[PDB]
Amino acid sequence: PCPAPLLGGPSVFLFPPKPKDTLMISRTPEVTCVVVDVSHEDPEVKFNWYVDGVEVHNAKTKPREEQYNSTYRVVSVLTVLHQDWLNGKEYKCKVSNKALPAPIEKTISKAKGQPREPQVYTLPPSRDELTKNQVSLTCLVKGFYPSDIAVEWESNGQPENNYKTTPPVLDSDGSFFLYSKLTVDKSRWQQGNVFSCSVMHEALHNHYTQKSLSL
Amino acid sequence: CPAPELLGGPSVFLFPPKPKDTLMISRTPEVTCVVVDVSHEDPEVKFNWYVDGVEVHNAKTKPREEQYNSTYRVVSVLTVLHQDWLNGKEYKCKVSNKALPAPIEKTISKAKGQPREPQVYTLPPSRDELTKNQVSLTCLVKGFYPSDIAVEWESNGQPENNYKTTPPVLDSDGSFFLYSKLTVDKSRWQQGNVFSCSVMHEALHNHYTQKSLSLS
Amino acid sequence: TDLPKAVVFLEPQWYRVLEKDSVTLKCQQSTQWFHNESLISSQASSYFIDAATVDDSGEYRCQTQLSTLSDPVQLEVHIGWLLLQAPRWVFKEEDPIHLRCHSWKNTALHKVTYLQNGKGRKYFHHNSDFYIPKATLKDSGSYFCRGLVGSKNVSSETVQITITQ
Ligand SMILES: *[C@@H]1O[C@H](CO)[C@@H](O[C@@H]2O[C@H](CO)[C@@H](O[C@@H]3O[C@H](CO[C@H]4O[C@H](CO)[C@@H](O)[C@H](O)[C@@H]4O[C@@H]4O[C@H](CO)[C@@H](O[C@@H]5O[C@H](CO)[C@H](O)[C@H](O)[C@H]5O)[C@H](O)[C@H]4NC(C)=O)[C@@H](O)[C@H](O[C@H]4O[C@H](CO)[C@@H](O)[C@H](O)[C@@H]4O[C@@H]4O[C@H](CO)[C@@H](O)[C@H](O)[C@H]4NC(C)=O)[C@@H]3O)[C@H](O)[C@H]2NC(C)=O)[C@H](O)[C@H]1NC(C)=O
Ligand SMILES: *[C@@H]1O[C@H](CO)[C@@H](O[C@@H]2O[C@H](CO)[C@@H](O[C@@H]3O[C@H](CO[C@H]4O[C@H](CO)[C@@H](O)[C@H](O)[C@@H]4O[C@@H]4O[C@H](CO)[C@@H](O[C@@H]5O[C@H](CO)[C@H](O)[C@H](O)[C@H]5O)[C@H](O)[C@H]4NC(C)=O)[C@@H](O)[C@H](O[C@H]4O[C@H](CO)[C@@H](O)[C@H](O)[C@@H]4O[C@@H]4O[C@H](CO)[C@@H](O)[C@H](O)[C@H]4NC(C)=O)[C@@H]3O)[C@H](O)[C@H]2NC(C)=O)[C@H](O)[C@H]1NC(C)=O
Ligand code: NA
Ligand code: NA
Ligand code: NA
Ligand code: NA
Ligand code: NA
Ligand code: NA
Ligand code: NA
Ligand code: NA
Ligand code: NA
Repeated sequence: PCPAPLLGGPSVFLFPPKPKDTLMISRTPEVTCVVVDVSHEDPEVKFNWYVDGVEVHNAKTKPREEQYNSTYRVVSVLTVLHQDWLNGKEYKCKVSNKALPAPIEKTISKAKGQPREPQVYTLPPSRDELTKNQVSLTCLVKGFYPSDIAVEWESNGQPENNYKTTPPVLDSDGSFFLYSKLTVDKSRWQQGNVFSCSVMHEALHNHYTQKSLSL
Repeated sequence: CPAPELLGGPSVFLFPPKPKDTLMISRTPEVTCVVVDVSHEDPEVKFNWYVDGVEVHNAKTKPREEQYNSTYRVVSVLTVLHQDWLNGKEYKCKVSNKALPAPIEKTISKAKGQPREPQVYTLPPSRDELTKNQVSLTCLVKGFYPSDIAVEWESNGQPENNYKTTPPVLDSDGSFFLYSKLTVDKSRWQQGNVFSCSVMHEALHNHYTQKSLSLS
Repeated sequence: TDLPKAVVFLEPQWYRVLEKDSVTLKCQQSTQWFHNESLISSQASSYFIDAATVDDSGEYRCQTQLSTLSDPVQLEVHIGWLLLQAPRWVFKEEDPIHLRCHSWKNTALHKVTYLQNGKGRKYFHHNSDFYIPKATLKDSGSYFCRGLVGSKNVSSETVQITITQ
């Protein structure tokens, strides 16, 4: 297959919903079609949206905004049904503008391939780290496919957000893993506080599991 | 395929040596200058190399390789001294080609920033995993700068093969961290074998440290 | 020495050019040409530089049979992808400002921006000249242009525009 690219007009980028939005029913997932490099001379952009080739009419197009570089950017947002997205339907965005010799079409859908359930394991701090002021709580998330996932940490009630998560790494068996690291003051760990790693993924039962870790 | 318009002419990408190559004297670190979008019409490529502005002559230019898109790719490789690279010398590849108005110059050197020593922590399998036929031995390596690092594993002092290591992640204090995971058959763990996470980094004493892990 | 002063004119009017540009120096019939004070052409009225190279830069002067040695013209031949040209760099309030983003060998240049003090002033899908009809004080500052030659992103060195009061 040969690469056929295009030259000197507006460009289009189509972005998927966030994983957490498709996976928790009360959240609102969105596909986003962004048009950049719109001139002042031909600023008007038209969007047509399709879900598996059938045109839909519920998309919210925003006003155009002039960028720092003096081009216009325009964004159209389409609300998706959770089940549509997870059943693999294709969302197409078609963009029309007078500086395009023809409309630009982009298509996006959920990652293909056989899903694999994540296995989620929490690991306490190394004995050798307890000599520091701050300690590291580890959540290992392995065996998952596709790579789309959300991992978050919580402490008692609330979200703990002094953590960082690695990207997904392709493992030797063709599934993915990642690690997430929560840093907490050693006193909070030694006083018996319960820390929980929450994971959301399409191949968990109810798209959710939670593992906790205490002293 | 149809040969495309390359109005821009060539492009040049310049790659550092591998972290392990600069840290082990038995290995040979290289800088790699890669020239892409070389045309059939103007195929000739010249290379000039400089170390802190001093031209050097010990680069090895590999021969043209045609690509699937009907462009040439050309690679020049310069061996560097471990200590030159680690002390911050600048390597410049200059790439001449008649489709360009001027030669392209890229320069690379190691990450600047105050070095910081990796703290290395081994973590056994979660109790929950122990119900599986394979288990996961974890090595956390945190607090290090620069991001250039290499990690390996051993069992009773002989190298293991089935491990994967994450890319380095920027932590909240501007240092880096990563985890490395080795997968072993549960029996190897329960049998009391001694595993090791080995870490190589410029801020470690002798560029090396080993941390062990096993069951009691 | 009781005569008039001759004058050098360039076509096109760009005093700053790229290599491989054509330039034509003209003198307003035995017409002599001077380049860095060395004599170049004995009689011809215009001096054609077909494919400019860095050595063509410098001071040009001329005289004719019945006129005196001209004031000098500095010609500047640059090396690179992009050169931002203007008839001059000093404008008074309400003067037109004409800027050209000139590519090497007139290579086609798409997604072009002219910037003023680091910020977008004008974008074009295909290369065009930037005309400001009526200069104000707000047009003063450093300018450059940039764009894509194929998929390669290229930009010009900066140039200073002063607006006078
Ligand atoms: C003038 O000024 C403009 C600057 O404003 C400038 O516009 C930029 O132009 C760039 C092109 O020149 C364009 O570059 C692309 O960037 C892509 C990533 O964009 C995200 O990340 C950027 C930061 O890295 C952000 O700045 C962007 O805004 C964007 O951020 C994301 O935005 C989406 C939608 O808003 C958002 O998702 C939505 O979030 C909401 C809540 O906000 C909900 O969660 C919704 O549910 C959800 O839908 C994201 O959260 C948000 N993420 C953030 C902020 O992090 C990048 O992907 C592009 O790269 C691909 O294409 C290029 C071709 O140019 C390839 O070279 C490259 O290989 C990439 O290839 C892709 O790889 C994919 C997988 O890896 C593969 O699947 C694809 O097939 C493949 N793509 C293709 C096409 O084949 C690209 O670099 C940039 O986004 C523009 N910026 C903005 C702000 O619009 C303009 O260029 C300037 N003009 C001139 C003349 O100078
Ligand atoms: C026709 O076909 C051609 C063949 O594919 C095609 O060529 C490609 O052109 C691309 C540009 O269009 C080019 O893309 C760049 O890729 C960079 C990464 O390249 C590495 O990884 C790729 C896979 O991800 C491989 O395909 C590459 O070959 C390359 O792999 C590396 O190879 C080296 C050298 O051999 C190796 O190091 C050496 O390893 C050996 C072992 O063999 C020894 O150990 C030596 O000691 C050691 O030196 C690496 O390990 C190996 N890595 C891997 C992972 O395999 C990427 O860095 C580039 O990104 C920059 O440029 C774009 C602009 O295009 C920016 O948008 C981007 O952010 C990056 O640039 C930033 O901004 C500056 C401007 O460039 C830059 O100065 C900054 O530093 C930078 N900022 C950062 C990094 O934060 C870029 O995407 C691709 O490599 C080409 N493929 C090749 C050469 O195979 C050509 O385009 C086609 N023509 C058409 C369609 O017209
Ligand atoms: Na437009
Ligand atoms: Na889908
Ligand atoms: Na730890
Ligand atoms: Na830990
Ligand atoms: Na605790
Ligand atoms: Na260096
Ligand atoms: Na484990
Ligand atoms: Na583990
Ligand atoms: Na053991």
